[PDB]
Amino acid sequence: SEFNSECIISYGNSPKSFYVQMKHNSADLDLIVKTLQSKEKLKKLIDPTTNSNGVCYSQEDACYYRCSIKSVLDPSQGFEVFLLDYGNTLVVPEVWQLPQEIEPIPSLALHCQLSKIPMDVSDEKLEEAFAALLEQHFGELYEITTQPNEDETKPLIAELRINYKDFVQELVSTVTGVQKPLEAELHNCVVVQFDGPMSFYVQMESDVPALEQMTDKLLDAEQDLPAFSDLKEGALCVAQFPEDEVFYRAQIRKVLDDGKCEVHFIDFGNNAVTQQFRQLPEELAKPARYSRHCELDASTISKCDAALLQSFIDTRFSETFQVEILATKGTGTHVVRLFYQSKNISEKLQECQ
Repeated sequence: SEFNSECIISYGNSPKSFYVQMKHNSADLDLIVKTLQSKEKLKKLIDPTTNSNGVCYSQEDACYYRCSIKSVLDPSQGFEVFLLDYGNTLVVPEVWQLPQEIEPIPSLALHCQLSKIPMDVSDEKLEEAFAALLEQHFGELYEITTQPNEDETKPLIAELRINYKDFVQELVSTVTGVQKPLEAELHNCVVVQFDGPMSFYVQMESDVPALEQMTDKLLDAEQDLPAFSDLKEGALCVAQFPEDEVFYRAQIRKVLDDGKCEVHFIDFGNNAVTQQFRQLPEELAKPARYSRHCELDASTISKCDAALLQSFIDTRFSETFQVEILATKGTGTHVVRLFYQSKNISEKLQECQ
């Protein structure tokens, strides 16, 4: 299963059936694609049958893809195939063999279905809204949590979250005209590390449970985690924090001389240097970070005295604030609007903050 993992929707008409690709596999897909641009060579499947997996060419996309025969048709027209790493379905005239490089990698497209779908809705409607929302986003990353399903012939049961909003909520909204509680645009959180309006960190109250769990699983499996050696730059792993003497998910920021490095705790959004390093299980590498990097929208940064701001936040370091997300930069940081007890920070500040 996947838990709060970052992904994208490769294919999908309705919320009752769609395909997702994990960012935590972007590495392998990158391989397939490239190691797939390798005409002269070829083959013909093992007496092509159902479930057989070979390759196929797309006139439309003008390229190859890892295939899978869904239906063997009259020779007049090839086969009905399922694109393994996308979820698409084409009718290719001819297949081939699976180059013994790629042959081991499993299909990278997860077949999902929203956990809750709006009762009493025509699919012409559902699919329209669905299609609308996917377009209403694109480029950005979704966050998914799955769980297998009873019927093995059905898609995985998934919960999608885009920009801290429940996908079905946005769905129901789009499907009914119905506008939406502006309160939905705000999200409770705490500022775990403030060092300027262009850069601070917060934890979403909605992620607190997940964070705790992660904190457990680590502690438990802590004792028996191998040592981390390849101290490259930006390499993930667990790493002990001095003042704490605990192991957290971290990323190497600056490799120092010694077996010492500066790491950034991606779950608590703070840095420190440590001697300890241990491998991070893939299981605990799927979930997105739990600390969120932020910067205020320009209008706010403008209307505010960098001075008071720092102070105010210091005084209430453990208090809950709320953030409205305006955009996510490429790096992964959010441009946000900050609020205190629902009043805009820039307003709260002017009148004895």
